[PDB]
Amino acid sequence: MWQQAIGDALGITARNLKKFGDRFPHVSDGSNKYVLNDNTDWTDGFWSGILWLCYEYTGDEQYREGAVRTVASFRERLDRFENLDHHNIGFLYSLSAKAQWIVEKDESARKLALDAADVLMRRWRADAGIIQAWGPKGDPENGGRIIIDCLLNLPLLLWAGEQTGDPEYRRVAEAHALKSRRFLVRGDDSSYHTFYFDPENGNAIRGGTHQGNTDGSTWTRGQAWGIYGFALNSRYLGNADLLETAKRMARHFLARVPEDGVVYWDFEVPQEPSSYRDSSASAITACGLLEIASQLDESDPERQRFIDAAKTTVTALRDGYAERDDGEAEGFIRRGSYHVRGGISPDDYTIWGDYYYLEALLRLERGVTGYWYERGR
Ligand SMILES: CC(=O)N[C@@H]1[C@@H](O[C@@H]2OC(C(=O)O)=C[C@H](O)[C@H]2O)[C@H](O)[C@@H](CO)O[C@@H]1O
Repeated sequence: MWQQAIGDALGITARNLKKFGDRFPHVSDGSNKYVLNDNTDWTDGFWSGILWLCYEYTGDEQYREGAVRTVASFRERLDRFENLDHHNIGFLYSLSAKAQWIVEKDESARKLALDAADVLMRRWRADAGIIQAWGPKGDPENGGRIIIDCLLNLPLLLWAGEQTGDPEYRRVAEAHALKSRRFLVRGDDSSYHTFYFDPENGNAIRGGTHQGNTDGSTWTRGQAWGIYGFALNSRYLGNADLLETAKRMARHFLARVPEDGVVYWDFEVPQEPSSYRDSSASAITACGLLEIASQLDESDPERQRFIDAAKTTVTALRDGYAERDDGEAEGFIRRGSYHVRGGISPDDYTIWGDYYYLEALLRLERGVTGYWYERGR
């Protein structure tokens, strides 16, 4: 039921590794070809994650070799602090270094992940009680701004805390998760993309976005980050409130899935065929649904409902958005959107969309849960 979908991803990935060399895919821009970078963006870890997933599925060393090479690249990136002045250190190092530790217990990889966690820890702003999303400390406009995607960067910190025994990691992570729950999540179970607080005292200012249609709309990838993010933090923290929030956001998302099963870029714009989609939001949500289900009691009827929703989502992606390995295509699923409002790759491959699509497939076919936490954690 999932073997052919995975087959195409494996073939595309093998072809990509040879063509990309040491470079990393980010997004496409109007074609079936990925635009590459020299490990300088916030998405490079997704490539590493894809390679590790392919390796876990096949046992084929070609994927391992590629992943190991990206890990070496990340060692270099960390040691010269290249473009790491943001909270996406988790996206970058959980899926590469921590991933290798999870896959084969590589000690050097574990150390690299820990070193990265250390850097991310310094993004914490005591006076605001939040992890600064972007920019340097005291940034005039982003000094007290949190983004919902930060929830997916907390796993690196939580994992490091359990590895070192240092309670500060869990302390800042839970504080940030709870603050996110109170101010980023809305009363109708939708969510704001970002939220601003007074850098001095941490007072709540306003919710807003530069990506969603409007400050009060519902950017689908944002909602998706919330679904998977809150579920990942709930697992680590054993916090029933965060799990409940993940479920609430999931139901809100599911109630607004269009006819073909894959979401538009924002729930509050006309849900019309000519509008941009965001297949990556659906891929992320598929993973979040499975993560939520994995935390529910087997006697909870909603558990299977979420598992079925995830399967339906992956099937919808496979049927109407997945690329077949035709020897040319470089992405797994079409129609992801990076920055619609900015006109940046609004109908393209997104490496994160590809990673989550594959993670969902590996979860369904092999029970492989990605690299957000230890297997059995
Ligand atoms: C916020 C930041 O540090 N940089 C901005 C980008 O923020 C990233 O956005 C996304 C996303 O699109 O899903 C995920 C990451 O968690 C988040 O840090 C933002 O995407 C771009 C515009 O697309 O502006 C900044 O680079």
